[PDB]
Amino acid sequence: DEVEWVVESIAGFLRGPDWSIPILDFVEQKCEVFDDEEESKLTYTEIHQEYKELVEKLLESYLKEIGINEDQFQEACTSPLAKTRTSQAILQPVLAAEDFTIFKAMMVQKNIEMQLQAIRIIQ
Amino acid sequence: AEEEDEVEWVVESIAGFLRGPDWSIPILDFVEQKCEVFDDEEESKLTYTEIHQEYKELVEKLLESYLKEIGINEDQFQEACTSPLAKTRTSQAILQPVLAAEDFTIFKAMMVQKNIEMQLQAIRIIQE
Amino acid sequence: LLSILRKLKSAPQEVRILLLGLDNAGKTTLLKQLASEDISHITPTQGFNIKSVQSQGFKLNVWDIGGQRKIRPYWRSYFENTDILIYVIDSADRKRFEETGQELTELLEEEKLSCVPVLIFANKQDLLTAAPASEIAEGLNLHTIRDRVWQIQSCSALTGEGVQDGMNWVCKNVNAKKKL
Amino acid sequence: LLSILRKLKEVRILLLGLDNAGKTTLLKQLASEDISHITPTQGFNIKSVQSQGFKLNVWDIGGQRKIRPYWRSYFENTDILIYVIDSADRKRFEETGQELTELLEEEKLSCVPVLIFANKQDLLTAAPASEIAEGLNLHTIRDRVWQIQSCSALTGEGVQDGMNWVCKNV
Ligand SMILES: Nc1nc2c(ncn2[C@@H]2O[C@H](COP(=O)(O)OP(=O)(O)NP(=O)(O)O)[C@@H](O)[C@H]2O)c(=O)[nH]1
Ligand SMILES: Nc1nc2c(ncn2[C@@H]2O[C@H](COP(=O)(O)OP(=O)(O)NP(=O)(O)O)[C@@H](O)[C@H]2O)c(=O)[nH]1
Ligand SMILES: [Mg+2]
Ligand SMILES: [Mg+2]
Repeated sequence: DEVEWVVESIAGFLRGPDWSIPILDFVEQKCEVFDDEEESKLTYTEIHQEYKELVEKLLESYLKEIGINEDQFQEACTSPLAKTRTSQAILQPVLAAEDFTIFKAMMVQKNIEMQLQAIRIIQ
Repeated sequence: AEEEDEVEWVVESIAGFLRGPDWSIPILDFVEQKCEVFDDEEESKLTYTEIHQEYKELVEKLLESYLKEIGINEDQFQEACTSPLAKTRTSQAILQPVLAAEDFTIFKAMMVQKNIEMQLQAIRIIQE
Repeated sequence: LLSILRKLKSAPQEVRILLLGLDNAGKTTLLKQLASEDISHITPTQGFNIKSVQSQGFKLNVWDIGGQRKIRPYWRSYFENTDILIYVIDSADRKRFEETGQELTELLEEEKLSCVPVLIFANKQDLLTAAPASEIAEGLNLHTIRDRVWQIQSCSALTGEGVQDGMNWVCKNVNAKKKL
Repeated sequence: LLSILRKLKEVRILLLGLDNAGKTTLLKQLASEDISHITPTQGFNIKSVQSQGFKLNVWDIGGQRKIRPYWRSYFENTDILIYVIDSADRKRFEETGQELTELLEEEKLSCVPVLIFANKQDLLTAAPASEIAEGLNLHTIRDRVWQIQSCSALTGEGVQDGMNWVCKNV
């Protein structure tokens, strides 16, 4: 079954640095404007659109580099193996591309963390 | 209606504490120091439970120190945590390490996520 | 490709609702009511709020966008992937009926919102001055709406009256857009 | 106080039994997940299942002897006990009976309802549902509601049967 390999290929990508480092760099660079408040700012949506383009470029490059066509990708993402071979932690920046609520939580949390670390350093 | 109002103040006070450095930095230290053993896998190790017990003790300690210094008794603290305001005056991000004290599933997720992040930084550093 | 990614979701059960209308119509108050949350410190919305509500088998993700004129050019950033439109009117504010009718008309002509079901909440019916839903619907020529299902529902976001009646209609039409 | 914190937030189910009893297999059945890649549990699994309008938080702890002294660490806040026996492995009936006895005298498990799964009934080596009951002296228990349910985690037989008992007793 070729779908099982594609699922694991995708999971390996999402665990790897080709994906994880550009994602980390975007989140660290852009999260400072994400206040931990219920109401969201109009700028959050523009930044989310930038995040989408990044995620799409990253996935598109990977698929073409490895030799996986879009429908194989859809088949694998639709398989129940996708959810069992990939953890929720690894899926989170993926799901953030589609789900703004997941995106905002990710940015808010990193913003809280970076501020905490700044405090600890001068303390 | 007045001790209703006072309970609202206690809710706000707790939220303030949970955003502040006296709570947040020891929580941050603990998470960063103890996460290395937390693998991103479905099966949990016995050592996760032991580490959770340590986390529970830290959380209890931080909260008791806060309640004592500010002067808030446990009944009041209980009233504030039961209030619906507790969920809406404190963000999900701020509440997470608190809920992690009783909920191991949240705790593991917190620890697993931090380990992933630290392993990633260790890998990037490896050669620039 | 980005739409394929939603299949990675637990139960892709999820409904995206866009909540629009003029400033002061009652959108944020309605949202907080839907979420069973305190409404005591609501202020004019400078950006947007999102609240997720579990109701009758669906996770309804309700997007509450600020209605001040300066924010309306941003409304269109929220059109894509809308399953349901909820449009809120201050029934007591008759001086603004023309302005709100023009916003609704533009929304109903918008390509990115084509075939989307629309619920019109005639809000603030707790006020004695509130115009009846019947009068509002007549004023907005709602009967002329084509190429989508629609509903108008009298409510008060402040008391909660009529809100669940509107949301029951929403839940029956979660798929009206796709089946169309 | 930690117990006060839980009001800022539900049934906890403890799944014990000897190694190779089929505990994890049963759990993945309960969670409707693939079975084919189950290995001996060196620690523990948790999975939450939605049934009967309940949230079932099921803790599957490894049953190897080296893990059993850790069992005590999962006793707190238990609502239901599910005990699994390999019904084909008669030579371990004494061993599993002694663990079950120690469990049933445990303070932290004072009055918890217990379901006993007579697992692996698909195989006809398996002893009748309750050739096993006694030999285990289950009719002698006295401060606790209990049950024994013949079942089969491979294929699914009787699992739902027992799961219905588990939760009329919540
Ligand atoms: N009498 C009455 N007042 C209401 C009702 N709904 C909202 N209001 C009041 O009308 C005002 C506007 O409410 P709000 O929810 O902020 O409106 P909004 O549509 O979100 N405004 P904006 O788009 O600028 O953020 C508030 O004073 C609110 O309490 C209602 O059903 N009845
Ligand atoms: N015939 C049969 N085999 C079963 C049944 N349940 C499990 N098995 C098999 O017995 C073995 C052990 O199952 P497992 O669920 O791992 O047992 P466990 O109780 O979790 N073991 P441990 O506690 O060491 O992790 C596996 O090879 C499994 O396929 C059953 O009902 N019938
Ligand atoms: Mg508003
Ligand atoms: Mg096992």
